[PDB]
Amino acid sequence: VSMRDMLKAGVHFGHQTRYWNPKMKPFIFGARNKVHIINLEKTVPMFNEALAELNKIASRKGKILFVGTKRAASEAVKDAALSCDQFFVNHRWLGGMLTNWKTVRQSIKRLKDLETQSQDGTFDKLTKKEALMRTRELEKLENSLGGIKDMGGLPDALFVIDADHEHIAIKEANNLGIPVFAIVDTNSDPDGVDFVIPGNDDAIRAVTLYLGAVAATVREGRSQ
Amino acid sequence: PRRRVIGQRKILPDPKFGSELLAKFVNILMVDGKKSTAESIVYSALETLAQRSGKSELEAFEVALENVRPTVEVKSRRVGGSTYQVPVEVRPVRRNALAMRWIVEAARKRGDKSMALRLANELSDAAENKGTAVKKREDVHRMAEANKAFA
Amino acid sequence: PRSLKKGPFIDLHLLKKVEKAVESGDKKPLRTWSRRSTIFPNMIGLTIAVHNGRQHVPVFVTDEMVGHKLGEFAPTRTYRGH
Amino acid sequence: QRIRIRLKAFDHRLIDQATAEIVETAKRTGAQVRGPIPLPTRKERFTVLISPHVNKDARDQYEIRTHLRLVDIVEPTEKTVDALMRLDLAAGVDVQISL
Amino acid sequence: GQKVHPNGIRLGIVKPWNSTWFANTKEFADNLDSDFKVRQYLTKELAKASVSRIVIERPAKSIRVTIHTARPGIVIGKKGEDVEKLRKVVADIAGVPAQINIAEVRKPELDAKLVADSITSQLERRVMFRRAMKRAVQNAMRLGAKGIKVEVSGRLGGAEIARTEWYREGRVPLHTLRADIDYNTSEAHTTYGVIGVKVWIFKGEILGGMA
Amino acid sequence: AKQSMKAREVKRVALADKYFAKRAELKAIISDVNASDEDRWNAVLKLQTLPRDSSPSRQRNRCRQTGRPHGFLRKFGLSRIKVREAAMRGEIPGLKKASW
Amino acid sequence: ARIAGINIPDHKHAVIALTSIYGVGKTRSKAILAAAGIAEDVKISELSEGQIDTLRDEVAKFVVEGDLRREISMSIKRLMDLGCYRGLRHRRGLPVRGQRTKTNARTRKGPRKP
Amino acid sequence: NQYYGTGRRKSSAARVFIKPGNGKIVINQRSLEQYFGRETARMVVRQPLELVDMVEKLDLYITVKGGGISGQAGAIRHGITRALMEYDESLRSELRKAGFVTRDARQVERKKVGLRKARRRPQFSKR
RNA sequence: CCGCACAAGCGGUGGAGCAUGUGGUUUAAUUCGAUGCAACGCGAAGAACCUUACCUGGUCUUGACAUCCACGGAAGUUUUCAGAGAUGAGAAUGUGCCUUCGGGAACCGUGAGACAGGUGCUGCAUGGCUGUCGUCAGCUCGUGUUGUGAAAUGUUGGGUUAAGUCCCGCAACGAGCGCAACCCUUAUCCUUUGUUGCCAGCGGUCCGGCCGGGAACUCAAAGGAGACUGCCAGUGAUAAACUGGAGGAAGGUGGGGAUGACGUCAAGUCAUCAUGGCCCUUACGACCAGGGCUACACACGUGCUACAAUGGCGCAUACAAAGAGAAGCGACCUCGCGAGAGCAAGCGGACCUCAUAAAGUGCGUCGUAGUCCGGAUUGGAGUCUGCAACUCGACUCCAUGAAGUCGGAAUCGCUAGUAAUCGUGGAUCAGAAUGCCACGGUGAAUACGUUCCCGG
Ligand SMILES: [Mg+2]
Ligand SMILES: [Mg+2]
Ligand SMILES: [Mg+2]
Ligand SMILES: [Mg+2]
Ligand SMILES: [Mg+2]
Ligand SMILES: [Mg+2]
Ligand SMILES: [Mg+2]
Ligand SMILES: [Mg+2]
Ligand SMILES: [Mg+2]
Ligand SMILES: [Mg+2]
Ligand SMILES: [Mg+2]
Ligand SMILES: [Mg+2]
Ligand SMILES: [Mg+2]
Ligand SMILES: [Mg+2]
Ligand SMILES: [Mg+2]
Ligand SMILES: [Mg+2]
Ligand SMILES: [Mg+2]
Ligand SMILES: [Mg+2]
Ligand SMILES: [Mg+2]
Ligand SMILES: [Mg+2]
Ligand SMILES: [Mg+2]
Ligand SMILES: [Mg+2]
Ligand SMILES: [Zn+2]
Repeated sequence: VSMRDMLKAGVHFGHQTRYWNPKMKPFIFGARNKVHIINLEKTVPMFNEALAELNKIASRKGKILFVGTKRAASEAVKDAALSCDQFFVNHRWLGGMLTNWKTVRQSIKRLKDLETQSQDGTFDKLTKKEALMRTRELEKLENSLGGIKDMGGLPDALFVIDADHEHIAIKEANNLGIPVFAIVDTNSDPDGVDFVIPGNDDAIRAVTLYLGAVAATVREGRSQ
Repeated sequence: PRRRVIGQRKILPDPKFGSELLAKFVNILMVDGKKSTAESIVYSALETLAQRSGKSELEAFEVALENVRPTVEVKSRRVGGSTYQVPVEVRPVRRNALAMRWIVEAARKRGDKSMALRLANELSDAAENKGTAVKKREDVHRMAEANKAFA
Repeated sequence: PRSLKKGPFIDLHLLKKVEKAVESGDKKPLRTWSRRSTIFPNMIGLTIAVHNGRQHVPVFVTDEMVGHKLGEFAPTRTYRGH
Repeated sequence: QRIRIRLKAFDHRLIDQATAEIVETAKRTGAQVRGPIPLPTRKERFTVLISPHVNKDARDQYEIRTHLRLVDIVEPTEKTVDALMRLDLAAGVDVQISL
Repeated sequence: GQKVHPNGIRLGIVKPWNSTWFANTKEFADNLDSDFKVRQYLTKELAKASVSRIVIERPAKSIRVTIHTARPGIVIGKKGEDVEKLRKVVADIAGVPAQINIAEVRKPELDAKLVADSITSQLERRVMFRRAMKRAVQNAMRLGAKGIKVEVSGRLGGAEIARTEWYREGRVPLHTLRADIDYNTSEAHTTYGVIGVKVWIFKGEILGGMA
Repeated sequence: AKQSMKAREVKRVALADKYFAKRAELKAIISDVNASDEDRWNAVLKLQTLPRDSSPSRQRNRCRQTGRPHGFLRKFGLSRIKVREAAMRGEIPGLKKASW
Repeated sequence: ARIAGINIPDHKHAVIALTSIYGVGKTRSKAILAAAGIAEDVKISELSEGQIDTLRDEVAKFVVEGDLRREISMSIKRLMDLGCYRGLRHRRGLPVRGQRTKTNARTRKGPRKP
Repeated sequence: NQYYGTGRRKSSAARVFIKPGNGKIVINQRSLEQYFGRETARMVVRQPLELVDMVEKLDLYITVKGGGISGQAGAIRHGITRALMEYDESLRSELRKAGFVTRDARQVERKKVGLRKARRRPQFSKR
């Protein structure tokens, strides 16, 4: 992504000067209208160097977890993961999604069992109310673990939108040593992101730019 | 009824007079589910109410009802912390129901050698504002108005 | 009450004893556990002890007593008030 | 001139299996079977205390539902009653063949 | 907090009876009296043959009793000569020509009777009850169960007080009628007294009634 | 209960059994009209001489399994107690808890 | 009227008026009436001597009034002096037909005591 | 053509013959009026026919054993309504808003253990 | 925040009579346990004998019941005397069977000890079973995270639900035992099915579905469909849900059951049984007869019937369901006022019988009274069952006609087919229901509310 490509999308935009985090000073161009302005001169090379690492991970058969819980951007992140055959979390992050992997696997098994059971049959054997209740549970599990049913094991890389909002995920990752790739607004604490991208995390246009560029490079890394 | 407000079930009207207020009235006169003997009494009373007490029986029924139905009530609660004789006003359905109660037991306290005779006689005397349950209706407006000092 | 068709009930050992007594003239007041049997015109001028649970109680049977059973003369309970 | 086969049992399952078997057997002899007639099942109720001592109020209620069926053949031919004597059934069922 | 016999309620639903003959009232009491007596005689006899289930069904002209055990050859002895003599003693104790037959059990640690009685036997061996019931549940769940519960009550290890305890593992849904819950009870006569043992095994759900 | 009672009952049954014919015919004689009015008399006399514990009314239903008189269920011939466990285990065929 | 009795029948239906006679219940009453063949609804009024005589004669057929009380009195009396058990209970004024002396025997017992 | 009443109710029993071209009611081979000694019964049964005002357009012949008077009356009322719908198919809404196809299931209660009556508890004495 | 907790109501209880339990006292003994809620129509689903364990007395000692050893006898039947019977005392009759001839089976008796026997003690030694809190919604764990750790979190908050029910918030995520639901039954429609059930349309009828005849309807019972907040609108974070509407037999877990978490009270039961331990053993064991449990100055609880014209009585006349039955249910006919009897049909029962529902309805009657209300109590005489109705049964008939005229303080139960009233059946049982458990008929009032009451 080129600085012009970002700037038109508005990547330079930030939170209010009232709400910023201390470690973000190096990445901040300045202030206008009491608004923090992010410096694309740092943003572009760091994003490119992160894309290099993401391409490397995906080119060694890496499993990638796209992470974002914004109600606006949930579907964008889900489609972003689907466009590169990867795994995602688009609904509220659940504590222990990575650290409590065994429980998630048991929940994955129940979701797999319910979908297999409906195809196999025995719903007719169940009472119509009972069969409907089983369908409701299957729908709820599909809404929740739709992205990670096929992750199989712990992912090899994480992509995070608004790292401050998803702070539990990054704490878990660091506890596991799983690398964190994150779009970091001025209000976030950048310590947990090993490849940090400072940029707007709310705006739909810039978020979609991040996701599309990452997914293009991930498909490229897969293709070899 | 701490969770739902429940009252009377939806009554069905007395067929031969098409109205339900009389159906409620006989549900007041009922004793041990013996509808038949009850409604017999209400009819045998409204008849001679019509004759010896001026015509239009289905109508004089309620004109007496008005002469006996009270307006002021008292629901003495611990609204101020203890027993205090508080005057209040109660919605009309409870009002006409209690009016029915007042007239019916008043009927049960006249004897008159016949039950329908008692009912008719007292209901007429009510339509004249000179009777038995009307005495305590004036008395209920004495009692609901006697200790209105503090609610 | 006993049905008329069956007739008055008496146990045979009382029959033996009373007929022996009558043929044998006045005899010792005979002893019995049978409150059941009824009084007959035979047992007249006799006296007889019936076993109340505590002890046998003598009764000089007379005529108007006929028909009634023995047990109506041996009160099987004691009481004097409080 | 008739052969009435009245069956009693304890579960509709076995009673109906037996009826099916016997009527198809009638169809083996070309009989004139009456398709099985369910009759009122009887319910023996039993209310019984459970606490050995003191608690009469505590109780339990069991019940025997004896199911009943009626089958008939209107033309008694030997070729029927032979197989009608070749019948094997579960111990749960009671049969009443009556000319 | 007293429960209800988990076997009884699931009768007809998923649990068949242990006696399937039919009769009228005239011959009813004595009928179950007879089959009770044969049950008792048998349970005295084959105590070493790991017997679990015993069902009496009586055809109109004969009676036939069936045995589910884990020690088939034991019951059969040789040429069923012990089986044949049992057939004789039952035919006379039932006063009807009998015909006994056995249907062994494959998962002896997976039915409630065998495990409960093994427990109570080891209890008579004065082994430690705790490790005992633990081995029980371990073998059970290991073998492929879905739930096991054991409960031992009364004067544990000879304690001068009745320390009733229990253990649960897996899943045992007691309020779900359609659930396959095998359940049984047995008893140990210690020097110090008598101690009760209850056992539940849940092999999962079945769908579609008794069939 | 006390096996004395169980044996007492079985003996009562044996008695009231063997004497059945004599009881029946003497019953006939006493009941029927046209008796000689002493044939009836001597008949009631000879009757009361028979073993007192030969009247069937002397018998008392007793739980066969536990020898208890109360709680008897004529249909199963058991106490109200023994029938319960006998059911829950599944011996009484077709028996089950009702709900209706 | 007198009707050969100390008591006088009330002015009511004949069956009610004649039940006033002691020892005469309803069955006995209508037995008298049909025995005289007199209707049921007549009062002691509207019934001249021509029928009163018939009534008196037909009722004199049954022991009534003073004679009856004496008879029952003698029954009870000889019961007591028989020394018979029920005669005893009559002397002690308690129920004689096998009721409860534990509780609620007050009918014969009478009023209450602490 | 043929339009029938046949009413059971809480295990009541009654049979009825409805037919266009004349209006009359006869019960149990007895005339309607002399049978249902309580008029309210003749009312509750005539109510659906009077509501549609077809009283004199089709006659009924009933005969009733099983159930009590009021139950039988309700049963034959519901049966009349069944038949009216059976007949014109047009009276669905009118009749339902009259509340006649309700088919109430208000039954008696299985008398429950330790209770004087079903839903009636013995008079326990605190004191 | 909940609960028939209060309020709102209906009906009671507390007064009377009686039935039943209990405690007290008496007794020869008045068997034993059950003791606030959660004992007191409780164990007992049924004490005349029996039961029965309790008293008086009569008895017995390897024994009433079991195994062993012997020794003898068929086994038995019928019959006599004494006795109150237990029992003794007999006399006759039979004296058999498999036997390879010894015996065995068979019982029966005698002896012999090993032994039986105990409703004797301890539910504070126990198992089992059960109540209770409470059908209350809770109770926990794995894993994770946090903390040095004890631990916390989950499970809290925001809502919402009958519900730890659901939803969002939420380092928790999941789960388990619960809740729910799978089970029964009930309310609507579809399957064969027509018998002993049915009778629409057909023919006859004696008018009786009775009889041809029908298979439709009712049913009967198998299998099924059906309701899901599914639909619309509102409300609400759009969340969950809630309100309303539509449709529909059925609407918001449709109704009612069954179903009782972890635990709580050394709760109850050693007299159901089982059982540690102690205690009895010519006796705390065993047998018989009679007696008691049914006792009268009392007290307490539970009930029944009442006190009346919404009534009583007569007359007619209606109007159900669910059951039971072969030492049984027992029709019809006769007899009896009746309780009943005789005769004897049918029925192991969709067939026959119990067994004709009562309240209702129609007419007349009574005129407000201790009454034609009430029926207690006594008198007299019967009936049935049962060896046997004195103690101490049920029922009929005649006669008698108490107290009672709505019941202090106090208190109870009930939210719909409920309450209240009316009958019906059953278990137990020779007989002995006002109890218990079911069945239907008729069929209400009221619930503003959560201030309080109590409890949670
Ligand atoms: Mg229970
Ligand atoms: Mg014993
Ligand atoms: Mg008896
Ligand atoms: Mg009389
Ligand atoms: Mg109130
Ligand atoms: Mg009282
Ligand atoms: Mg006692
Ligand atoms: Mg004791
Ligand atoms: Mg009770
Ligand atoms: Mg005795
Ligand atoms: Mg205890
Ligand atoms: Mg909350
Ligand atoms: Mg949470
Ligand atoms: Mg549930
Ligand atoms: Mg539903
Ligand atoms: Mg709706
Ligand atoms: Mg204790
Ligand atoms: Mg105790
Ligand atoms: Mg007693
Ligand atoms: Mg039957
Ligand atoms: Mg009277
Ligand atoms: Mg009812
Ligand atoms: Zn941001």
